[PDB]
Amino acid sequence: MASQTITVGPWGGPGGNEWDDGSYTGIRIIELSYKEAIGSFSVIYDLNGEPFSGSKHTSKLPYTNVKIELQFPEEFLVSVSGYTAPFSSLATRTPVVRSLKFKTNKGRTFGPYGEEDGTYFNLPIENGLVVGFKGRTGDLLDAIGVHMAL
Amino acid sequence: MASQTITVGPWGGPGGNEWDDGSYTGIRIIELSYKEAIGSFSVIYDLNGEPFSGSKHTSKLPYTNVKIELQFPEEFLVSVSGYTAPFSSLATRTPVVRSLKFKTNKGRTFGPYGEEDGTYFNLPIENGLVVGFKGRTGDLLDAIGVHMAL
Amino acid sequence: MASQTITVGPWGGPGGNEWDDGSYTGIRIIELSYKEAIGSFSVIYDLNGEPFSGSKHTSKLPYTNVKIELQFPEEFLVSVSGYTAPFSSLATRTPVVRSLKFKTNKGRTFGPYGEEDGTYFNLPIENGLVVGFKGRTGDLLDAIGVHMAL
Amino acid sequence: MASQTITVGPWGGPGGNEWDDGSYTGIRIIELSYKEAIGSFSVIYDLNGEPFSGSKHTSKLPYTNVKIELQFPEEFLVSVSGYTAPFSSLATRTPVVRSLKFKTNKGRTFGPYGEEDGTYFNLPIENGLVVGFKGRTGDLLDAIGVHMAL
Ligand SMILES: OC[C@H]1O[C@H](O)[C@@H](O)[C@@H](O)[C@@H]1O
Ligand SMILES: OC[C@H]1O[C@H](O)[C@@H](O)[C@@H](O)[C@@H]1O
Ligand SMILES: OC[C@H]1O[C@H](O)[C@@H](O)[C@@H](O)[C@@H]1O
Ligand SMILES: OC[C@H]1O[C@H](O)[C@@H](O)[C@@H](O)[C@@H]1O
Repeated sequence: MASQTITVGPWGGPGGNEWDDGSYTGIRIIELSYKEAIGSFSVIYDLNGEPFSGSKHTSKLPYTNVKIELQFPEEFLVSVSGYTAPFSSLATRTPVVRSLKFKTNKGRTFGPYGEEDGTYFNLPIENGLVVGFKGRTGDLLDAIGVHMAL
Repeated sequence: MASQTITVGPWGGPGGNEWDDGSYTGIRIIELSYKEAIGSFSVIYDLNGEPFSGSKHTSKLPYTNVKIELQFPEEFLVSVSGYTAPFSSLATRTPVVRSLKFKTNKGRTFGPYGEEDGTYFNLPIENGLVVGFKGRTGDLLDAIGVHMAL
Repeated sequence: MASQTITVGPWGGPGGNEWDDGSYTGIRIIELSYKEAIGSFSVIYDLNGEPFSGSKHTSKLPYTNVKIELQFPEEFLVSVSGYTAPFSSLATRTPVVRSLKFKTNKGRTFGPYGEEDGTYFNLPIENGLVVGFKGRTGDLLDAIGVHMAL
Repeated sequence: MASQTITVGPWGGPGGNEWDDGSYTGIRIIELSYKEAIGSFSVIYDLNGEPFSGSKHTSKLPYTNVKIELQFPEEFLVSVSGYTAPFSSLATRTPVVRSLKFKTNKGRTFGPYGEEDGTYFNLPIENGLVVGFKGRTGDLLDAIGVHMAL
C-alpha cells in the first residue's frame, strides 16, 4: 500500500462506525465536544506547514464545544490519556470514550473533558510525534487511536 | 544524534537506576522474575536475523523466574500492559512495576505476572513493532518503556 | 518541531529559488516540461488515499509538457535518475537539471526527458517509497531532491 | 517479517556473492582496501552506544588498507559516492566498485579511494543517517548499497 505510520490503540469499544484521518505532519487544532462522554472529535492537522482539515466526526448530541489550539510547531502533544466505559444512555452497553486529556511539551494541559469514569488509558510520548487520529463514532466517540511518527 | 525510534512510556516511578537497551530488529525472548512486583527484566532481541542478548536488569529478590519465548519472526507482541504502584516493603514509597502482561499476534497471553495493583497501563499496537525496552531498576523494576518501529 | 523524513540530494545547483513540497503518502502524477533541460516540475501526491496537488514550479519557457501517471498505489517509483550541468544562456554559472528519468516497479520507464549531458545522478530504491520532492526553480529546474519513507 | 529500513542501491554490478550487514544505530569505523578498484570492505557499527562488528568482506588481493574512524556520535556520514566500471584485470567484464569517497557533517572527506573510472554515483544525505551497508563481494567489491534511518 502507500506510506504508513506506527499506530497505537484503539482505546474504547467496537461501537459506532470506523474512521481514519490518516497521517500528516503534526497537529494544529483539536475540536471536541463533551458532557458525560466525548461526543464530537475533529482535527486541523499541519501538512507541510499549512493547515489541513480532517473530516468532521460530529456527534448529534447538544454537548459543550471546545477548541484546543496548539502553538504549532514548537508546541506539540506529549501525552493523550482518558477513560473508557459504557454510557447507559444507549441500547447497547459497549465502552466509549468518556474522557480525554492532552498534555504538551510546554506544560499546557487540556482537559479533562468529559467524565473521568471507567478504565484509564495513557499514552505518554517520550520521543515521537502524534500525526493523525483514527476512531469509531456513532452518537459519540466510541474509540480513539493515534498515528505516530518521528 | 545516533539513530532514534518512537518511544512511549515510561510507566512506573523515579526509583532505581536508568537503563535503556536501545533498539533492534524485534523480540525473541523476554526473561523476568516476579512475586509482589516485577523484579528482573531482560530481553533476547533479534538483530538482523540472529539473537542479540540485552543487558541484564536483574533483581536480587528471590522471585519466580519466567522465560517468554516468542516464535520469532511470525509471532510478535501486540500489547504490553501492566500495573504500577508503590510497594509498601521498600524503604521508599515510590511507584514500581507491580505487574506485566504480554499479548501476541497469535493470540497468546503471557502473564499477568506479579500482582495487579494500582494504576493500569496498556499499549495496544495496531501497526508497528516493539524493537526495544528501556526502564529503571533498583531492587525491583521501577519503570518500563518501549521503543517502536515499523 | 514537525514530522521529518529521510531526504536525499539535492542534485543540481544553487540557482533559482528554493521550494519544498514536503511529504505525503505517495505519488500519483508527475508533470514536467523539457527540451534541452527540465523546465516545469509539479506533482499530484496521494495524501491518505486522496489526491493532493503539490505547488506548481512552473517554467514560462515554451517546452514540451509530459504527464507521468502512475497506477498508485500498486505502481510506484523504484528509480529517479538524471543529469545535471550548466545550460548555455539561461544557466551559465551553475548546473541545472538537464534530464530526468523515472522507473517503476511494474517495469515502466518514463523518460529520459531533456538532454543527457553533464554529471549523472542515480537513486535506485531497494526499499522505501518516494513521498515528496524538493528543489529549486528559476527559469528552469535548477535542483531536485527527494523525501523518502517506509 | 520484522523491522526494516529504507535501502538505496545497489551501485555496481551483478558479480560476486551478495551480503547484507543489516541495520544498526550508526557507523563508527569503515575499513576497506583499494588499488585500481575497491577490494575489502567491512564496518564497525554503533549498536545502542557500543561497537558491533559487521562480517568481514575481505579481498585477498595485495591492496592498500584504510581505516576510516568517525568521531562517533557527533560525526556521521552525509555523502557516499564513487565510481563503477568493469576492471581489465578480471575474467568477467561486469562492473565493480572502482572508487569510494565519504563526506561527513564535520567537513571531513575520506577518499577518493581506488580509481575514478566509469559511471559516477552520488548519494547526498540531507536528513537521515546511514545505519548499514549491503553489497556484493567476489575477489573485489562488485556492488554497494546503503540502509538509512532517522
Ligand atoms: O456512539 C455510541 C453508540 O452510538 C449509537 O447508539 C450506535 O452507533 C452505537 O453502536 C454506538 O456504540
Ligand atoms: O527498585 C525498587 C527500589 O530499590 C531500591 O530501594 C532503590 O534503588 C529505590 O530507588 C528503588 O525504588
Ligand atoms: O533556473 C535557471 C536560472 O534561471 C534564472 O536565471 C535565475 O532564476 C537563475 O538563478 C537560474 O539558475
Ligand atoms: O569481485 C570481482 C569478481 O571476482 C570473482 O572472480 C567472481 O566472484 C566474480 O563474479 C566477481 O565479479
